[PDB]
Amino acid sequence: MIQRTPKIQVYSRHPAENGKSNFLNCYVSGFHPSDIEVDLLKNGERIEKVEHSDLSFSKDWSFYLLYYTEFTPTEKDEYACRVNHVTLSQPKIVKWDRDM
Amino acid sequence: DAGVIQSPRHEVTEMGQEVTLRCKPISGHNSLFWYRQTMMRGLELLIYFNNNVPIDDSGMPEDRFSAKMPNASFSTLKIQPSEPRDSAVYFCASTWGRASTDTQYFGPGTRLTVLEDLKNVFPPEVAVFEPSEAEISHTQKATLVCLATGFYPDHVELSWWVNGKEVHSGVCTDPQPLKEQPALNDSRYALSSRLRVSATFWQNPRNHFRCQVQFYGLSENDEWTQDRAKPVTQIVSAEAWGRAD
Amino acid sequence: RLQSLQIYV
Amino acid sequence: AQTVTQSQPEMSVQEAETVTLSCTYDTSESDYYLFWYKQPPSRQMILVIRQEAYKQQNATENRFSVNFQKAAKSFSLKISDSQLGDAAMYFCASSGNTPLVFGKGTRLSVIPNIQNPDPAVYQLRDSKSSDKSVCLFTDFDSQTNVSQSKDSDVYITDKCVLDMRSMDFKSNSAVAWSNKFACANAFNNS
Amino acid sequence: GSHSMRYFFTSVSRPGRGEPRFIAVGYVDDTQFVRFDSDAASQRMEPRAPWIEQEGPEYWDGETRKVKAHSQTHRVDLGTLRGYYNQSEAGSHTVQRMYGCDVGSDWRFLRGYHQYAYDGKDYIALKEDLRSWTAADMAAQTTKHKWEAAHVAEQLRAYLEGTCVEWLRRYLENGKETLQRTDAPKTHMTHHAVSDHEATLRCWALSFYPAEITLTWQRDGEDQTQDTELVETRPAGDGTFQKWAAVVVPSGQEQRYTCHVQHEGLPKPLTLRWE
Repeated sequence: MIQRTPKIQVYSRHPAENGKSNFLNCYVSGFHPSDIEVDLLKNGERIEKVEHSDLSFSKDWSFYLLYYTEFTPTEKDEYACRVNHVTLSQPKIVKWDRDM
Repeated sequence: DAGVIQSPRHEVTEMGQEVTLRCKPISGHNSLFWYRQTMMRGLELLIYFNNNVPIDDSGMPEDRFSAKMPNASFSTLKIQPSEPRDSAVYFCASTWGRASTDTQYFGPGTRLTVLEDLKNVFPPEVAVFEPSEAEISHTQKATLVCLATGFYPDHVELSWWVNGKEVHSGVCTDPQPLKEQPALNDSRYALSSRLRVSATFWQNPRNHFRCQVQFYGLSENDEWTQDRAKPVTQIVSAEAWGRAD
Repeated sequence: RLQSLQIYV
Repeated sequence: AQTVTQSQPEMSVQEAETVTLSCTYDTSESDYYLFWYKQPPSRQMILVIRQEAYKQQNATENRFSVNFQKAAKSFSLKISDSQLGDAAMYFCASSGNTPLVFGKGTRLSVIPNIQNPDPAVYQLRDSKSSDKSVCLFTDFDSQTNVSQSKDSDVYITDKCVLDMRSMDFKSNSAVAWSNKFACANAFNNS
Repeated sequence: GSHSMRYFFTSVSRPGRGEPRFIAVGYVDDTQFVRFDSDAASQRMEPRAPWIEQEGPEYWDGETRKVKAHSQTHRVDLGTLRGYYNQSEAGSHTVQRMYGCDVGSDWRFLRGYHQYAYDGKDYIALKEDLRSWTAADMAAQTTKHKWEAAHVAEQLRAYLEGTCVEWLRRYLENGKETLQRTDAPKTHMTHHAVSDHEATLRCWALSFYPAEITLTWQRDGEDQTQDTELVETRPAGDGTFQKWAAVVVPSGQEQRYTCHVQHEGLPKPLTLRWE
C-alpha cells in the first residue's frame, strides 16, 4: 500500500480587504488514499456551510480537493484549515496568512 | 452440452403462482444476460451480470421480477406473482465478460405461458397415418403423416423417431397449429407433421416409425378438480411399422 | 461525452 | 440514443437467388459493434455475421455479406444462393450504451424451387385403428395457394416444404382430415 | 491553441460500509464541466460548467447511463483486483482510471490515452501508439491478455479518434468564451520583514488561465534557486489559478532580486523588482 501525506494551502480567492467579502480556500493535494477530513475554522470553530470540489488526481495518481466557503477577512478574525488523514499522527492545522 | 443451458424448455403456470427460470452459462464465461421475446415488444433486455454483479437492471419490470446470480455457474430469474402479461420466451445468453462488445451466446429459451386458469389445458392425442400405396407406386416415395389433436395451450414438441434415432431429414411440421373450433378463443389446437422416406425404406417391415409429441402441461403440485385425466406434462406417441405390401 | 464501451479488468 | 430499424417485417426470396435484408440504426458514439442474428423456428439465436465499426472492410461469411455504410448508418445483409434452411427471423443488432439491442426483425421465407411439379392428392389410413383417415396434397409447385376449410369440421393445413436431402429432392404438401369426406374433392377450393 | 478532454474515475471500496464510492469528473483543459458522485442524491451526471447546460435532456440521460455502468464495471474490477493480489476482504482499495484525447491548434486528433491504477500505483495503460498495452506487474499481464483477445485497444482507439475529439470540438465552440480565453496573470510583489536584517520577497501571480505558468527568481540578473520557496499552482475557486514564489533576502539587498513571470497570456515575460 502506498501512502502519501497531503499538502495544504490556505488562502483567499481575491486579495483580502478587511470588511470586504471574499472566499476562504483550503486546497489539499498530493495525498493517498482518498479518505480525507477537511474543516475550515473561524476562531477555532468548524464553519458550517463549507463546500468542496469533486475528487480528482494528478500524474502520480495522488488526489486533490478544494474546500471553500464565503468569508469576510478582518484584522483579528483568525481563519485556519484542519486536515485529517491516515498519514497524520493527528489533525494538521494551517493558519490563514493573508500574505500567503 | 457445452452451451447455455435453460431449465425448462417450456412451462405452463396459472396466474398468481410463482415462476423461477434457471440458466447456466457456457463454462469460462463470466457474464450472463436475460432477455424476453414477445410478439408485441420483440427482444427486450431484462438484466445482465458480470462476475455475478448486477450491471444493469433498467429493463426489469418494476415490481414482480427478481434475478440472482449466486455463483458463476447459474442464474435464476423469478416472477412473483405470475400474470398473463408475463407470458413470453425468456432467453439467457452468456459472454466471456471482457467487454460489452463480446459476442453473446444464446440459450434455447424458456417459453412461459401464464393462463388465467388451468381449466382449459388438454394433452394431445396422437395418430400416425401410413403412406398411400398410390403415392408409393406413382413416386417411389412414401409420406407418413402424424396428427397431434385436441391440445391446449400451444406447448407441444413433435419429433419423429425411426428405429430409435430422432429424424430430421424428410420432416416438415406445420409452423402454426390450427383451431379445431376456430370460433372460440380457448379452442384446442391441432398440429400435423409429415415424414417422407423412399418407398423401399418404408417397404422394409423391420423399419420402425414413431411420432412422439412432448406436451408441457401441469405439474402434480398443481391442483386438479375436473372430470378427466389431469393434463400433466407428458409424452404421447403413435407408431407404425414398414409393410412389404 | 463518455465512452460507451465497458471493459473489465 | 440506441435504435435499430428493420423496415420490412416480411421478405421472400426464391431458392438459390439472393436477397438483401435492410437495417438502419442510430448510435450516439463511435465505439460500437454491429451484428446480424438468425433465429430458426427452433428459436435458437445464432450469430450470422459481425461488423466492428472501427474496421473498414465489409464483413463476409461464406454466402453472407454486409453492405456496411457507416456515414449512412446502414448495415444491410446480403444472402446469396439462398437455401430453404435460410428461412428464419433475422435480427439486426448493435452494441452501445446497452451491450445488445435488437431491431424488430425480418421474417425471410424461401420459396422452394419445385423442379418437377407432380400435383396429387392421396389418402392415408390410420396405423392402429383404420376408421380414421387423412388426405395428403403433395408435390405441387410453390406458386400454389392452399385454401382454408369451408366445411367448419374439415381441417386443412397450410403448405409445408420438406427436404429429402439424401435424394436431393424437395416437395410441398398440405394435410386435411375430418370425422366423416373424400380426398378427391377435399382440396377443390384450393 | 491545443486542447484536451479528460475523464477521471475514482472508485473506493469500503468493506462493510456500503457499495464502493464512485466519483467521475470531466475536464476540458483546466476547466471541470461534468460530475457524478455515487453518494450524491441526484444519481445523475450533473453539469459543472454553464456551457454544458445547453445540452439536451437526452444527452444527460445518456451520460448518466454510461457513467452508472462505469461505476459497476469498477465495482467488479475491485473484486477482480482483490483476487489478483490475494488480498483480504477487510481492506479498502482504490481503482483509478483516466482517459482522454488531445487536439492540436487545428483541432485535429493528436494523442490519446487510457490508464488504470490500483491502490495508487500503475496497473495497465494504453501505449502512445494506441495498439499495445503497458502492464505494470504480472497481475496486470492477465488483463493485458483478456483485452488483447477482445481487441480492446482497437475499440478504445475508435472512441479516442472519434467521439472524443468530435465532442471536444463541440465543447470548445459551446464554451468559446470560457475555454478559449487566456487570462494573463495579475502580478505584484510583497515584502515581509522576518528579522530586523532579513526580509521575504514574495512574487504573486493571480487570476490567470490556463494554469501553466513559470515563476523564477534572479539575483543581479542571474538565476537563483537557493533560498527560494515555490508553492504549487492552486485554483482560485472561480476558474482561475494562483501561484507565488518567495526568496528570503538580507535587508538592504532587496533591489538585487528580480522575479520573472512567464505565461502564455503575456505578450512578453514580466520582470518585477522591489520598489
